[PDB]
Amino acid sequence: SEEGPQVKIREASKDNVDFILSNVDLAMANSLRRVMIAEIPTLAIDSVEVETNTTVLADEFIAHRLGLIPLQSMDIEQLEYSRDCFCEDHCDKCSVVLTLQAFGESESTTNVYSKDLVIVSNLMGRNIGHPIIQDKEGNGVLICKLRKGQELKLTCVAKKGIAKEHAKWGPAAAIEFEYDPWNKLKHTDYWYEQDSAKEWPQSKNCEYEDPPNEGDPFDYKAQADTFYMNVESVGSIPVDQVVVRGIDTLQKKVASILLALTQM
Amino acid sequence: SNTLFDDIFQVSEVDPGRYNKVCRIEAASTTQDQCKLTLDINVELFPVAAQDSLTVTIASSLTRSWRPPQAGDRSLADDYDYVMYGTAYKFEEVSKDLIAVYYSFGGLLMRLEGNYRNLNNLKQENAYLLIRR
Amino acid sequence: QNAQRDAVTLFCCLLRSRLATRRVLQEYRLTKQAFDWVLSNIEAQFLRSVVHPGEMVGVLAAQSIGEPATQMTLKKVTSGVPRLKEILNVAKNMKTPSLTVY
Amino acid sequence: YDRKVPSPTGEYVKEPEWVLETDGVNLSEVMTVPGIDPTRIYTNSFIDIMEVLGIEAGRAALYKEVYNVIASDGSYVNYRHMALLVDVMTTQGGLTSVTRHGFNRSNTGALMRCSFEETVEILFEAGASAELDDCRGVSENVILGQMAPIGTGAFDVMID
Amino acid sequence: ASRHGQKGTIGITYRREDMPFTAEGIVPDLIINPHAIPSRMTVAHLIECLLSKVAALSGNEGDASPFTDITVEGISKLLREHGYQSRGFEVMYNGHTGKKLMAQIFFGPTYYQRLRHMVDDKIHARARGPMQVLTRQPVEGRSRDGGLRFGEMERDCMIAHGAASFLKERLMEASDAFRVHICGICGLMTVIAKLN
Amino acid sequence: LKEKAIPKDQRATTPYMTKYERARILGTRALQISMNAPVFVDLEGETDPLRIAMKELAEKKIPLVIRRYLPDGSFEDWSVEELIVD
Amino acid sequence: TLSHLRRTNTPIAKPRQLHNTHWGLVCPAETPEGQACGLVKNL
Amino acid sequence: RGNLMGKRVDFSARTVISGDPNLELDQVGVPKSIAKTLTYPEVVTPYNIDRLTQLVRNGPNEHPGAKYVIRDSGDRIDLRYSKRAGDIQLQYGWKVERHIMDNDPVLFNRQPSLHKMSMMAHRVKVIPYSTFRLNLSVTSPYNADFDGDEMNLHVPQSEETRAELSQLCAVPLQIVSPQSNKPCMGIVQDTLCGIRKLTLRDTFIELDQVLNMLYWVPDWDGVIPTPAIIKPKPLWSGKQILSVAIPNGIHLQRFDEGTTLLSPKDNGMLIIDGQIIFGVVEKKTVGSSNGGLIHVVTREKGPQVCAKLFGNIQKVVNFWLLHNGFSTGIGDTIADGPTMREITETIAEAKKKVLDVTKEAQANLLTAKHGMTLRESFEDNVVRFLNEARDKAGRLAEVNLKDLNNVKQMVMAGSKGSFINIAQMSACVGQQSVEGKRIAFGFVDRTLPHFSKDDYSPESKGFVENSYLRGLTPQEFFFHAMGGREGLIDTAVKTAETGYIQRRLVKALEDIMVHYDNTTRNSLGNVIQFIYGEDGMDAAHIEKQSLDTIGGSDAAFEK
Amino acid sequence: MIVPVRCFSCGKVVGDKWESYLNLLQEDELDEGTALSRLGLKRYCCRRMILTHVDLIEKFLRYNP
Amino acid sequence: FDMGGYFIINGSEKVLIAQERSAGNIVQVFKKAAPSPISHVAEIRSALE
Amino acid sequence: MNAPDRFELFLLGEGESKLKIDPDTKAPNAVVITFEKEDHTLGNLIRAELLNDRKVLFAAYKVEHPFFARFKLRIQTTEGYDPKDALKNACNSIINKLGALKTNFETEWNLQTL
Amino acid sequence: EGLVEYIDAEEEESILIAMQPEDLEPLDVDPAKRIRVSHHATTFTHCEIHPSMILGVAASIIPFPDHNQSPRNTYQSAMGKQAMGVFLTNYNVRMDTMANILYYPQKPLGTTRAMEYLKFRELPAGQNAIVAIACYSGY
RNA sequence: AUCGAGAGG
Ligand SMILES: Nc1ncnc2c1ncn2[C@@H]1O[C@H](COP(=O)(O)CP(=O)(O)OP(=O)(O)O)[C@@H](O)[C@H]1O
Ligand SMILES: [Mg+2]
Ligand SMILES: [Zn+2]
Ligand SMILES: [Zn+2]
Ligand SMILES: [Zn+2]
Repeated sequence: SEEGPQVKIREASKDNVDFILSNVDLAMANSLRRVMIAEIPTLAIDSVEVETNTTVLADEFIAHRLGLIPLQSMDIEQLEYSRDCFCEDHCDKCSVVLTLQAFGESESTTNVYSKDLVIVSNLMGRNIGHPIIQDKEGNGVLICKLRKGQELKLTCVAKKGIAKEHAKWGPAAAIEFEYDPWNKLKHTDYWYEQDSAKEWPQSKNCEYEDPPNEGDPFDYKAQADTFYMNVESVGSIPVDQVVVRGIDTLQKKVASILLALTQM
Repeated sequence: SNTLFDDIFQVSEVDPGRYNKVCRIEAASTTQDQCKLTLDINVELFPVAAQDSLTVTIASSLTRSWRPPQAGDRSLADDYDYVMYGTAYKFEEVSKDLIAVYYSFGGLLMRLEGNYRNLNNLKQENAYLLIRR
Repeated sequence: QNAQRDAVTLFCCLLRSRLATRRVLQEYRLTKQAFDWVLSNIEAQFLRSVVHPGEMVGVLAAQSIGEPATQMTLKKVTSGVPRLKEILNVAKNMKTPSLTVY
Repeated sequence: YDRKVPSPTGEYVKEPEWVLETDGVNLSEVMTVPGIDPTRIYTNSFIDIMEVLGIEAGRAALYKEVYNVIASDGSYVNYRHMALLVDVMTTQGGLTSVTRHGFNRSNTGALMRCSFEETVEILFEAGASAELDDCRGVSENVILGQMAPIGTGAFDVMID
Repeated sequence: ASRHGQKGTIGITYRREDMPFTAEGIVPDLIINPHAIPSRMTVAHLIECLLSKVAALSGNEGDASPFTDITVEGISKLLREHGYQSRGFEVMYNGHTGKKLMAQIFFGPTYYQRLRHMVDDKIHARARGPMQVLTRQPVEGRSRDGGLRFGEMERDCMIAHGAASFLKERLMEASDAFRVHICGICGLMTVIAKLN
Repeated sequence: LKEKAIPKDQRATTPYMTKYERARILGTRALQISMNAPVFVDLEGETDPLRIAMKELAEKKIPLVIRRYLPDGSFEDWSVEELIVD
Repeated sequence: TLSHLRRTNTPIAKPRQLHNTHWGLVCPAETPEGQACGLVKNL
Repeated sequence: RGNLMGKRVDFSARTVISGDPNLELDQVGVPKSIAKTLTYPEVVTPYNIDRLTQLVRNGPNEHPGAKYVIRDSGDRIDLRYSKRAGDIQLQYGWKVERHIMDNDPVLFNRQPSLHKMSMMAHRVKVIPYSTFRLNLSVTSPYNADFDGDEMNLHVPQSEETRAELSQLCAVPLQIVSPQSNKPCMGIVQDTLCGIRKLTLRDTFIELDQVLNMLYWVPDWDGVIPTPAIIKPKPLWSGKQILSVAIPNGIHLQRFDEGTTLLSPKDNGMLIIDGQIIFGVVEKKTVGSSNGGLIHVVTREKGPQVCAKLFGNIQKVVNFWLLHNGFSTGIGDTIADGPTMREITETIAEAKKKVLDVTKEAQANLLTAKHGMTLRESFEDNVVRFLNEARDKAGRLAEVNLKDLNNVKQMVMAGSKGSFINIAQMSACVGQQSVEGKRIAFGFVDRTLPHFSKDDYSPESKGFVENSYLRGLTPQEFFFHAMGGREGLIDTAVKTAETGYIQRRLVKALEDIMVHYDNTTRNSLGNVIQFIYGEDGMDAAHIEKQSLDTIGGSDAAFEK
Repeated sequence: MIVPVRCFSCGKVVGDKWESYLNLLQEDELDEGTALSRLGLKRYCCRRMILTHVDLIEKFLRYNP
Repeated sequence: FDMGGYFIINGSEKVLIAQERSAGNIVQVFKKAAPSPISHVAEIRSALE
Repeated sequence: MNAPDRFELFLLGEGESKLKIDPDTKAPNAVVITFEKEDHTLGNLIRAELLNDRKVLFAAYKVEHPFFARFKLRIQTTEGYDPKDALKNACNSIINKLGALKTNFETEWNLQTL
Repeated sequence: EGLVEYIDAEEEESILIAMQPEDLEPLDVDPAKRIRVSHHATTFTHCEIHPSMILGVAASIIPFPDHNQSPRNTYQSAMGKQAMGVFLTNYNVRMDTMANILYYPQKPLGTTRAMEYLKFRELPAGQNAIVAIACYSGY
């Protein structure tokens, strides 16, 4: 297709994507996964006011719990950072307000799942704030447990942020990364007990590259060209957009330098 | 700024002295029975087989920052397939009308022993090395 | 002046031995300009090496013995800190007296 | 014992010799014995050597033992430091030890003496004999918070 | 600390993207220096990473009870059954660059204990604060926002340097300086003081 | 008791300035410099009183003399400009 | 909490060293280090 | 002893310490809240006042600020709450108690203070965390470890006082130590482990790594070195780029027991004028040693270049080690199966020796050695018999450890390790000792109630055949713990006894200073020595050098 | 004292899986290893978040107020 | 999970540390000091149960 | 307590320009750029793409402290080649490769059926 | 029923104890196992319940203390009394002067068999952190 | 403020 880096997708799913980068300089592959982890923005709870807390847990405990809750950030580009808006504290174009209240009416253990979050903000028709639920029963994240006679009443303001400021805005869980399966460019020196090949197992990516010939010498001038990556997303952003918005966030960082140079 | 030495050597001994990408080489000048040579060789770049014959050269040139090949516009000063740069740290007077020279190519060591090159290989930083097929 | 000659006697022995006439010309190959500089350096560098009046050499000495003793922690004789406690608290009742006879 | 000795050619060579290691010490009557060299006999009891061979011979005996504990651990200390300590014990004609009654009974100022041990009693007898402390010691000026004659404080500063 | 005398404070917090990573994307929660191992010979710490690594993968408990016939070889047979290198080594990549690490890293889970010593409970600073009444010196302890002890041991060290004015400064201006009057006939502090 | 000094001839103490009189000199200068005393070198933009005294010392324009007392009570005055600095 | 309840104090002839007779009765290692080590033992 | 010769002081601080590889040697990492709390009186002047008005304007809330202003009248102005904190007219002669700021002299100390090297001046470097950052290679003189240790800090209050720190007590000045006439600070434990890995002849560096490695040196002159390897690929040895940190005019000569000018094992060290010729760098070259690199640079170039030298080596080698990486696993303790079979053979071979010599003593056929009991002679043999088994098993393992073994690599560079640790970890921990002897019969004629009486076997008396890798038996564990307890008592005793010894020496020689003529005297003036050290030198400016006249034949002398 | 939301190392959310994890052990009579594998915790850093977890909250609920 | 074994004085939980003493009413023999005039001693510490 | 606010890792402070530029002393056509509020994401990609240019002589970056998010980048190029232009070609080459990557991924993703 | 006795330190001297019940019984052997000294006694009166009981409560927590140096086990036993964890379930009710509770404690992946009677799995004092041994930076 | 304990390196 287009000249430059190539992508051949091995596998894909709702929250997993497995693909092969081709004709890419290594620094781009690393710089991609760094921004893909901790600079692609996403909305998650960054403020909490607790009316009543009769639970075992402390409020700040419950507050930290709410921070790591997966909230939808598909249309997060249409939302704005609270520090950027002109509101007094938080407007409806920068903040999404959630409410949560549950009482132990049942004469048994009453849980507080993530589905019990209720949105009290004008959404303005964007796919924002809906808490992610992959739980089969639809409950989602188990936040807290309640006895009889216990209740919890709090309000959650969900703002927009970057995972560098706090890991709760993390859009992706874990990116798999292996570029040389046979170590044919000798970038790592193997630790061996009897035989390096017999102790260390074959990587799964070894099936997708050419086995070396020890009779041939070491290709000195060769460089890393083909990369094997697998991205996993928690759900706040679908997998395709995790990498894509990660690519785009990289461009926006580069252009700011290009723009700043024009200013000088 | 021309060549300081030229000869052909046949290797007598090659050993991996507790190294994996470097061997120590032991050769003597062919068509000569009083001049021999020791040198450290990066085997991974140039595999040196036993009982091989290799053309060897030394130049005074061909300070200032080393720049990359630059599209090869600057033509190489070598039709050879192996090159190194170092410094002579001492010249040894084995006997009268006999001499041996010690070279260090960034830790890779060389010992060239002979007689004839008396008016050559002065105490100077520049020491290039060539090896042909 | 004799205290001066006594205080430098060992160093001059090193000086004459290394700056011997056969050694300078056959081993060092020193030229007149080079030789005078070596003479220049030695005089100053020696004069720099002389101790400075006012230095509290005792407290330095006491500490200089103190730190290694603190590191001391572990053919049968009194050794280490117990022996050191003897030497300082001069011990009539030496735990391990011995006489080396030649 | 191993030993290096001058060979007739001049270089040193290993010249082994038999040596008698002892348990127990009475030096006065073992050096006056035939078949031994009374110029090389030695004790690890420097206090006997001080009694028999004079105080200055005990000095080198004192150093060699102090040296032995350091080098047995493998450590190195320069000669001047141990020798300073040694000569301090030796200079008073005897083996003035580093303890509350060994050295701390000198003619030094009482404030200098009262800071180590037996504090109150030193000042008592100092008030009894009415000794005049010259405040030339460091501890006297540390007590008084004055610039002690220490390096920077060893001299005065004046103008043209 | 771990359960084997492996004390140690945090020197830096690195973000996950700065942290080195395995091929499976797993990242370390914590990094210990390898030099702490040889001198202290805490081999049980080394074995704990091995057994705990197999326990998480296997979904079974790890039996580190003493005086058992539990061998590192038997564990390594299990771990290599689960695809990882038998001796706990794992290929790791640099986080800053993505270039492979020349040294394969010993990687695994290990029980670690957050110890009772936090820093902000120990931080203490003072500049001319409260003073005791009798000594006229600064009060003792950080709890009362007191002063640090410039002890005799430290006084010796300043003498070794020769810093005479500093030694006086710590001993006069830093604490309990005072002005007294003395009579020239009887050199005692019994002068009638009518200063103004 | 009085005038127990020694003239410049028959001065026996070290001509080289010890680090202990230097640090006292540099500190004593930087102290009075800190209190708006005159500066006698054309400073090259340096504003640290200690940095002044160091460069003010290299030009030897410091009107101070070192009274080096001796254990008998005698003493030798040594001018800073004649004192050596290595 | 458990370790404080199984604790032993010994006032003030080589007590601090782990004794042979301590086999099975006292923990060989659980004892506060530094000052007054070995006098204080845990069962 | 506690309120006059030592006392509480103002302008002091204390905080948990940790080390920064990207920090200079003479600096100190001071937290902001410490910098906010500590203050230095700086009298106003025409060239500082433009800085001071802004400092007062900042206020003590945020740094660089100030907390107080002292008018000429005498009354103190408090900036935390005052009506005139916003508008101030700084008259000349006024004092401003400004915040502690960057590159100021402070006294950095760690108790216990047995050293001048334990209270050294430092350059203030305000940092955004509440830990005392210090350079990684200033551990040894303080004996600081980042396992929880805390340190102290003091702040001068006058110009002369500031000078004494920078001109007498500075870290660069104490780099050479009068104690042991050698340096006290060296490259330790990562730079040391890495500089050996870096300097290997097998270690080669590609261009991209070199340019970053080259830039990391702060004093790089922009001179790209001509690569050691050319046309097949432009490569650099670790020796190549590492020599860029070494200043010109440095000359190093060292041969060690296997060393020609050719050095087939790359032993020894040859360095010519800011470039190294051959030899792996290790602790002898770059540690606190007599003929070490630090001793040379401090002597010729000076303390400043030597103080800068530390950081330049650190920043390069920490960088290369960061991207090369280093670890230590548990597979590094395992030896060959065939090696293990030889190990247990070596143990059982010494076991039969013990049994046989025991039989010799049982039949009263043992010749009594002179001066000792037959039993003492019996114990003496078996102690030596088992130590040889422990030592032979360790060297039988140390031979088996390949070059890649990371435990061996730390030993080979001398970073942290010894041969004995290898023996105990892999082959056999050895024989326990209580009070100089084997484990005694605490129980009646037996060490433990699982042995029959009058058992003098290796196991019964406290020999541990197994290794830490192999694992100790129940009895071995109690014996091993029995030996360990004495080590803890000995450690508590040695620390306690030595602290007394040090104080006694200090209070005895506290008045001894070299007077203006080199007469070593006390307060009264009693001549300890007539020349300090009998030559009048300072121990720092002193190096061990050979006098070739002493040795050698009378014939070789003549020629 | 309650099921952590996400793994500290991966960051993958794990709070939804605790209730399901327990039902797999008791209702299905499974073992712990296959339970974590059924839930999708394929990396061991995630596994030790739930396998090692001790749900102390049930003890806290027993207190009456 | 509280195991007990403590007292509650002024609301602060106090523990009695087990105290160690050499047993009473048993006979022991001690080799006394070489400079001591007596060379041996047999001690029993007598106290009623 | 003393820790900085965690937004300082990307938010430019008061008067802190994103790029500061300074000439290298004792070096021809050599300049160093003080990137602010940036980590190894930018430095490594600029440097490794600069190295692909054949008219550039030197390119390397360093984080003088992992505390602060900032790094220094120095470049040296041929005479008649301002490093600003060498920087710009690398950046534009990066964005073109990234934009080419984005389109190829979307093509392969939309092809993929799940 | 007379199947277990209470042995004093003094009564210990008159008896013979067996370490393992495999010591009362009548080549190919695993090389990796520890070297058990073959028992050389027959007059056994008692057998040890399990040698693990020589250690206290805190030393029981240490995993593989047999494979560790003796001082280290002493050090840890002092630090486990400083390790933050849930000290009691009624921590919210009591009003202790100081209390420190871990957010998400977890049982260790390597457990002594003696832990179950200390309720350590039920009341842990640390977390199974993912630990790497490496020199990444110089921190 | 006196004494007391447990802990830090
Ligand atoms: N030759 C050596 N040089 C420097 N450190 C060494 C060393 N040998 C061992 N070490 C390290 O120093 C440590 C000593 O610490 P410990 O034995 O636990 C008591 P400490 O922490 O040193 O207290 P202390 O500093 O007051 O003496 C050893 O554990 C080891 O890691
Ligand atoms: Mg420490
Ligand atoms: Zn808004
Ligand atoms: Zn009067
Ligand atoms: Zn995870």
